[PDB]
Amino acid sequence: GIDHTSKQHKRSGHRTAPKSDNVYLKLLVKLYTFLARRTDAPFNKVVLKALFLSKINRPPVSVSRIARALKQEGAANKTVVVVGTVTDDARIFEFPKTTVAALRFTAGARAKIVKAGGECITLDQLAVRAPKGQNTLILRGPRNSREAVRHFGMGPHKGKAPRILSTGRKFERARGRRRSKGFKV
Amino acid sequence: IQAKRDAKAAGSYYVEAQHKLVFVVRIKGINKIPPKPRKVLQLLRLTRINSGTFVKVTKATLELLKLIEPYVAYGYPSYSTIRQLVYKRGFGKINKQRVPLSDNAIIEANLGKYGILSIDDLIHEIITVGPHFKQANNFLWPFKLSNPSGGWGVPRKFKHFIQGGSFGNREEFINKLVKSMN
Amino acid sequence: GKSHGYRSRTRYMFQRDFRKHGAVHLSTYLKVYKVGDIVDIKANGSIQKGMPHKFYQGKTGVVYNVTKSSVGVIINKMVGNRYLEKRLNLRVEHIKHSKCRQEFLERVKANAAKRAEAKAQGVAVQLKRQPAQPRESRIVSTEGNVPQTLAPVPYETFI
Amino acid sequence: AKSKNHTAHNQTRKAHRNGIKKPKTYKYPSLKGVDPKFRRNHKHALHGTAKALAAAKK
Amino acid sequence: MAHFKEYQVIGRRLPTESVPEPKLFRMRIFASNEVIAKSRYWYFLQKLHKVKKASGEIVSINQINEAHPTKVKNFGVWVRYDSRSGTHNMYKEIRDVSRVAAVETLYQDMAARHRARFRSIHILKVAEIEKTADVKRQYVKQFLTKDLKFPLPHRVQKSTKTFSYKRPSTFY
RNA sequence: GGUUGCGGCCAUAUCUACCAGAAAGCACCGUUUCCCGUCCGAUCAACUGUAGUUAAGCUGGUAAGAGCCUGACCGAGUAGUGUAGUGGGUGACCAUACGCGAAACUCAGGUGCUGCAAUCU
RNA sequence: GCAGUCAAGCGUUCAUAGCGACAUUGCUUUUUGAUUCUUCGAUGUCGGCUCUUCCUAUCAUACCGAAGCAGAAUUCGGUAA
RNA sequence: GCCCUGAAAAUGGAUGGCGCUCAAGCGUGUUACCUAUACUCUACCGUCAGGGUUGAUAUGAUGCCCUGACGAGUAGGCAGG
RNA sequence: AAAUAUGUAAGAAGUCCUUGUUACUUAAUUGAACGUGGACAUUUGAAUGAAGAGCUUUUAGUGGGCCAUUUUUGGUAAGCAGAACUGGCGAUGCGGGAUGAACCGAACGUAGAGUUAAGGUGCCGGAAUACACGCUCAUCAGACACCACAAAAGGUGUUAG
RNA sequence: GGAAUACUGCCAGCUGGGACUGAGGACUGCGACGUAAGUCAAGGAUGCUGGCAUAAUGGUUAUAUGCCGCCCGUCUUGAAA
Ligand SMILES: [Mg+2]
Ligand SMILES: [Mg+2]
Ligand SMILES: [Mg+2]
Ligand SMILES: [Mg+2]
Ligand SMILES: [Mg+2]
Ligand SMILES: [Mg+2]
Ligand SMILES: [Mg+2]
Ligand SMILES: [Mg+2]
Ligand SMILES: [Mg+2]
Ligand SMILES: [Mg+2]
Ligand SMILES: [Mg+2]
Ligand SMILES: [Mg+2]
Ligand SMILES: [Mg+2]
Ligand SMILES: [Mg+2]
Ligand SMILES: [Mg+2]
Ligand SMILES: [Mg+2]
Ligand SMILES: [Mg+2]
Ligand SMILES: [Mg+2]
Ligand SMILES: [Mg+2]
Ligand SMILES: [Mg+2]
Ligand SMILES: [Mg+2]
Ligand SMILES: [Mg+2]
Ligand SMILES: [Mg+2]
Ligand SMILES: [Mg+2]
Ligand SMILES: [Mg+2]
Ligand SMILES: [Mg+2]
Ligand SMILES: [Mg+2]
Ligand SMILES: [Mg+2]
Ligand SMILES: [Mg+2]
Ligand SMILES: [Mg+2]
Ligand SMILES: [Mg+2]
Ligand SMILES: [Mg+2]
Ligand SMILES: [Mg+2]
Ligand SMILES: [Mg+2]
Ligand SMILES: [Mg+2]
Ligand SMILES: [Mg+2]
Ligand SMILES: [Mg+2]
Ligand SMILES: [Mg+2]
Ligand SMILES: [Mg+2]
Ligand SMILES: [Mg+2]
Ligand SMILES: [Mg+2]
Ligand SMILES: [Mg+2]
Ligand SMILES: [Mg+2]
Ligand SMILES: [Mg+2]
Ligand SMILES: [Mg+2]
Ligand SMILES: [Mg+2]
Ligand SMILES: [Mg+2]
Ligand SMILES: [Mg+2]
Ligand SMILES: [Mg+2]
Ligand SMILES: [Mg+2]
Ligand SMILES: [Mg+2]
Ligand SMILES: [Mg+2]
Ligand SMILES: [Mg+2]
Ligand SMILES: [Mg+2]
Ligand SMILES: [Mg+2]
Ligand SMILES: [Mg+2]
Ligand SMILES: [Mg+2]
Ligand SMILES: [Mg+2]
Ligand SMILES: [Mg+2]
Ligand SMILES: [Mg+2]
Ligand SMILES: [Mg+2]
Ligand SMILES: [Mg+2]
Ligand SMILES: [Mg+2]
Ligand SMILES: [Mg+2]
Ligand SMILES: [Mg+2]
Ligand SMILES: [Mg+2]
Ligand SMILES: [Mg+2]
Ligand SMILES: [Mg+2]
Ligand SMILES: [Mg+2]
Ligand SMILES: [Mg+2]
Ligand SMILES: [Mg+2]
Repeated sequence: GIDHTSKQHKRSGHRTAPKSDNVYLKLLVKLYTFLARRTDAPFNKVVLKALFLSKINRPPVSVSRIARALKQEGAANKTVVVVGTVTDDARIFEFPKTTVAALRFTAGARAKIVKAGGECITLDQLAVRAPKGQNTLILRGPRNSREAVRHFGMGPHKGKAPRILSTGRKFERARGRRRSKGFKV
Repeated sequence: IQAKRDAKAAGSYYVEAQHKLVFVVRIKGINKIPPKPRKVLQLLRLTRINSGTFVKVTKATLELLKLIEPYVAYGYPSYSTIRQLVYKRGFGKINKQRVPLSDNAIIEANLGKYGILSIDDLIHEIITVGPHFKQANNFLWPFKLSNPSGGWGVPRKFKHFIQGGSFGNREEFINKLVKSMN
Repeated sequence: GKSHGYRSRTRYMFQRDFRKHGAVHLSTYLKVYKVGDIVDIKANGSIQKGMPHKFYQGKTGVVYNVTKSSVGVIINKMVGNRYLEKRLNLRVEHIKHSKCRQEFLERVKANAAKRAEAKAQGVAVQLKRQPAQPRESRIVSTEGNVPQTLAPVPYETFI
Repeated sequence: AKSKNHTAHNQTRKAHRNGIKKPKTYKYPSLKGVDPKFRRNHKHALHGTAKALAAAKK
Repeated sequence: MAHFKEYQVIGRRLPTESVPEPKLFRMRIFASNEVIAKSRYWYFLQKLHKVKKASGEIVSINQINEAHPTKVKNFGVWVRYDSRSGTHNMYKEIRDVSRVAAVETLYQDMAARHRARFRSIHILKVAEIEKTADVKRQYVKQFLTKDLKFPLPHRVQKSTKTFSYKRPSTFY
C-alpha cells in the first residue's frame, strides 16, 4: 500500500475537445490541433484551446472593443482575432479599416467592418495568412458581465445581488436591509 | 587508515569526521501512523514499506530522522552498497516519469547541467555529498527494495536496533540489511 | 449556566509580573511605530483601554494603521479550515517591536555589505544560511590527559 | 433519551481535507479602517504625483 | 546481548571557549556490538557525570580481546541489579576461559535465578581471582581440588531415526 | 572624580545600624510687605542669600548584617515529561531505548550602571 | 451475605480452648442498588403444587484432629454433597 | 526467584484440543525453518497523466502509437454500457 | 517553574542612492504615505518535499456514533456517565490473537516466481521432539500482550543473594 | 620475536545445482569482441529432437478428497442472532 499524497486517477479539470457537435467546428479544431502541435508559436496553442470553450467562456467581443483595441500604440495594422462571435455597436461612429478574424459576425458587425474598407475572415482563412499568428491581436470579451454572476457570493455584507424573481419595494427591502427594520444586511 | 595508525603511534586518538550521508529505509506499513512523523515520512519520499532514500546529514535533516525513527531503519552506506543500489535499482525522475538508468545518456540529459554525465558521476555526487546533492539525489526515484532475503535477524522489528533490532540508526550495519533487500 | 465572558480564563494571562506592578515605564510610550512594522502582542492588564482580546495574547502581526494612542495590527486568525484576517486596535502599552524582525533587517544590511566587498573583488559569496553541519576529523591528544576510566556505582540507600 | 453533548473529534481531519492554505496577500491592499484624514490628504498627494508625471508625456 | 564482546569506549565532552581539550573518560563495556557499546557508554556517562551525548563525542572504540583465552580462570563478578521490589548488590564467581564467556553466563544466571533481564543489570566489576582460595563461593571451589575427576551418569544418546531395533543403554 | 537640573533601565539601586564627607552645589536655615494657602506662614505662597549649620536630608565607607542580583559537574541528569515495545509486575507502579529536563538545597562572587546639560580644588 | 491478617482486650489466672475491639485484605452474586447492552410487528409478570438435577459456605449420618475434652452433654476444626 | 498455603457456586468441559515434568513449563541467549490480498521482478485488465502521428500514400483522428504511475469502500456523486 | 503543544520571521511586494507629490504632519524641505530616475539578478538571502499552482459555480449524503493508548471529571464501582489530542471501528476485506467490530501485522485490479510481517514450528497443523545455561514437582503445577482476575498474610520446600 | 587463524568488510574474481518467466515482432539505439572480413549473451527465445490421432490436450458437469464458507433483506455504535 501507498500513503498517497494526491487523489489517484484524478483527471485534469480541462476541456480537451469542444463540447459541440458542429462538424465545421471540429474541423477548425482539427486544423489548430495540427498547427499548435507542429509549430511553436504560442498563438496557435491558445486558439486551439479557445476553440473548446463553452458559450459563457466565449462572451462576445464587440465591434467597439475592437475599434479601441486598435488605438493601442503599434496596433492599428494588426489583425484582431476573436475566437467567438463579434457583435455590432451603434455607439462608435469612426470605425477604422483593419481585418478581423472571428468565428461569427452578426449582420451589422461585418457590415460596419466591411463598409470601413476592412475585411472579415474566418479562422482557417487566418490560419493560412498567419500560421504563426503574425500581427494577430487576440481579444476576449467581458466574462464577468453576465446577469448570472451578479448573484455569485450572495451573503450578508457581501454586497451582491439577491435571486429575486420580481423586484420593487415590498420585495426583500425591509427587515435586514435598513437599520430601521431589524438591521442592515 | 594511516591517520589512525599515526595518532596511535603518537599516543593520541584520530577521531573520524561525522558521517555526511545516510541511507534510509521505511520498514513500517502505511496505516496507524501519527500525523507528524507521517508527514516527515512523505517529505523524505518514503511513502511505502521498504522504499529507501539517501539523506544529507545536517541539523535540519537530523531532527527529521529523529521524528521518523520508529518507522525507519537507517545508517551509513558504503560505496559498494551505493554502487549496487544505483546500478541494479537506480531509476530517474523525468517529466514526472520513473525511468530506469539504462544508459548514461539519460543522466547527462538531466544532470549534465550540474556536471554528472554518467551513472558513477551520480554515485560520486552521492557518496561525497556536496554541491548538487539536492538535485542529483532528487533525480533518483525512491529505491523500491524487496524484503530482506535471509530475514531481519530479529524476533520483532519494531523495537530499536539497540533494543533487539530494526528501526533507528543501526549505523554501519545498515549495509548488510540493504544488501539483502537489494 | 456556563460562563464565557470577554476576559474569562485570563486570571494569570492579564496578571502583572511579580514585583513589576504599577506605573508602566516611559520606554513604552517613546517607541515609534510605522505601518508594515511587525509587532508582538502582550496585554498590559493595568492598561484596560485598548487591550487585545485574550486570544491574541502572544500572537504577532503587522501594523496597518497608526492612530493617536494606538496601532492597528493585522492578525491572521484560523477559524474553521481557512485563515481569516483580523483588524485589531491596540494601545501602545500592549505592543512590542519584534526582535526577530529587527535581526532580519540587520542581516539584510549585513548581506548587502558582504555582497559589496565580495563584488568589489569579483569573488563569490554564499549569502544564505547553511544549517549545522556534521563534524570534521579531529585528533585529541593524550598529554596531560590519560583517560580516567569510570565504572557503574553500587546501590546504596541513605535515610 | 440523553445523547452525546459535544466533541472536536475528527474536526481536524475535516479541516485538513482541502484546508488551511493562508489568506491571499496583495501589494496595494484594503484600506479598510485606515485613518480617514490620513487617507483624505493621501488622495491629493496621489492626484499630484500623477498630475506631475503628466509633465513628461504632453 | 548475543555473543558478547568487551569494548574500551573512550569519549570526552565537546571542546569549548574555556576548556579547549577537556578530560577523556574510559569505560569497559560488555555489549554485543559497537552501536550498543557506545550507547551504553552514554547511558552511564549521564548517570555519573552529567554529560549528554549531544554535548560530547566518542573519541575511540577498541575491542578488548582476552589475553589468555585458553587458560581456565576464576572470575569474581560484582553486580548491581533491579528486582520486582527493590534494587540490590551482588557478588558471584564464574569459572571460565575468558572474560566475555563469564559475562554471558552471568547474564544468563541473573535471568534464570532472579529473572533479571539485561536492562535491569549494571555490571560493576569483573576481575580474575589471582590467588586460589580467595575463591569464596563453593560452587566454584569444588572444582579446585587436586586430581579432580567425576563421571557423567545416565547418558542419553540422541537417536537419528525414529524407530530403533534395540532397547537403548545409558552407560557412559 | 564630586555636585546639580531633566532623565533611561527600575533593589547590584531596597532595608537596619554605625562612621565619614574637602570644594562647589544641594540642603537645612533668616523673614512675612507684597501675590497666595492654612485650625496652625508646619506644609503651600512670596521676600532676603542677608543671621546661621553640615545637625539632618544628601553622598560614600563599614557589616561571618536582612533583602536583592549573578554563577556552579551544589543538589541532579534527581523530579517532571515527548516518543517506542505482544517490556517487567496480580496491581499500585517500575525498568530499558531515542530525546528534553526543573525547583527546594549547597557553595561562590556581587551590592547601581548609564544618557543630555550646567558646574566645581 | 461469607472468609481472612493484626492482637488491644474477654476468658479466676492465661491474647488466640473458645472469642476478639480499633483498623485493614478479600470472596460471593439466593439481598438491595447503580447501569440501560439484549428483547416494546410481544421471551406469559408472585406464591404454591409436581418432579429432576446441580452447588457446598455441612444441619444429620461415616472417620478423624482440638478443648477451659473426668464422665455425660457440647463446642472448634479436617476428609466429606 | 520458582514452588506450597491463603483460593468457596451451581448441566459435564476446556493453556483452542490432545497431551507435556533435564517439558511440549518458567527466565535468557543463539541459529535454522513455516506463512498474508503487504514488499521485489514479470504478464494481462482498467484508470489517470504525459507525449508521438492522417505530407500524397485501401478498411477505425472521438482513432493508431510510445512512455510513467496508480486500483479498499457504506451513504452518496458522476461516467460508460 | 519544565516537557509536549503554540504566534511571527527567514527579502523582487526586496535593498540602497537621487528627489517628486500632498490640503496630512513638523519650529522647519521636518516627517508620513505614495512615486519618477539610477544601482544590485551566480547562493535573490536556511532545510526537505511539491505526484503542478491558483480559482469559480453548483449539488448529494450526514447532522444517534462507537473503540484503543495517553490526559482527565462524576461515581464504591460498572461491558457506567462525561470531556481532551491522535489513531481506529463505523464504510474494510486480508494474515495473526482457537473464538471475536475496535488489538498486532497489513489495507484489497486478474495472475506467476521470490521474500517477509505480526504470529508460530511435539501431534492436531505448514514449520528444529533445534542448540545452550539455569530454575520448577504442585494428593489445586504451569504454560505469553490487549484477555478473559486475584489480595493482606504466611512456609525449616528449593535456588541464588 | 616472527607467523598463522578467527571475526568483519571489499572484488566491475571464477564457478556448479534447482525454480518461474520468454512480454515484443523488418530495420533504426547503446555497445562489446575483433588487425580486418566479420562475430556477439549488445533496445524481451531460439535451436535440435520426439510424442498425439475412434488420441495428447482442453472446456463443462457430476462425484469424491484437502482446506475454507453462519441467512438474506433492514434499522443500527454493534445482527448469523
Ligand atoms: Mg447590465
Ligand atoms: Mg458594504
Ligand atoms: Mg542462507
Ligand atoms: Mg529461506
Ligand atoms: Mg542478533
Ligand atoms: Mg533480493
Ligand atoms: Mg464556569
Ligand atoms: Mg480566570
Ligand atoms: Mg514570565
Ligand atoms: Mg471605559
Ligand atoms: Mg432526547
Ligand atoms: Mg447513552
Ligand atoms: Mg448529536
Ligand atoms: Mg525497583
Ligand atoms: Mg538498571
Ligand atoms: Mg503675611
Ligand atoms: Mg518658614
Ligand atoms: Mg515655599
Ligand atoms: Mg537631595
Ligand atoms: Mg547579606
Ligand atoms: Mg522515579
Ligand atoms: Mg515518560
Ligand atoms: Mg507487536
Ligand atoms: Mg496479565
Ligand atoms: Mg518514572
Ligand atoms: Mg490460656
Ligand atoms: Mg487478660
Ligand atoms: Mg465464647
Ligand atoms: Mg434492563
Ligand atoms: Mg420479538
Ligand atoms: Mg417460551
Ligand atoms: Mg398467553
Ligand atoms: Mg468442603
Ligand atoms: Mg481429621
Ligand atoms: Mg487450662
Ligand atoms: Mg467435663
Ligand atoms: Mg448428661
Ligand atoms: Mg452440655
Ligand atoms: Mg472460626
Ligand atoms: Mg448426590
Ligand atoms: Mg472453603
Ligand atoms: Mg489455568
Ligand atoms: Mg508469572
Ligand atoms: Mg524457552
Ligand atoms: Mg526476550
Ligand atoms: Mg528463546
Ligand atoms: Mg496478487
Ligand atoms: Mg474502486
Ligand atoms: Mg504549525
Ligand atoms: Mg454540499
Ligand atoms: Mg447540505
Ligand atoms: Mg444539512
Ligand atoms: Mg497519544
Ligand atoms: Mg488504535
Ligand atoms: Mg450507520
Ligand atoms: Mg481493516
Ligand atoms: Mg486468546
Ligand atoms: Mg504499535
Ligand atoms: Mg514471536
Ligand atoms: Mg485435535
Ligand atoms: Mg509439520
Ligand atoms: Mg510429594
Ligand atoms: Mg503486562
Ligand atoms: Mg523462600
Ligand atoms: Mg564477489
Ligand atoms: Mg513473442
Ligand atoms: Mg478430459
Ligand atoms: Mg469452518
Ligand atoms: Mg438470501
Ligand atoms: Mg439498539
Ligand atoms: Mg443481517
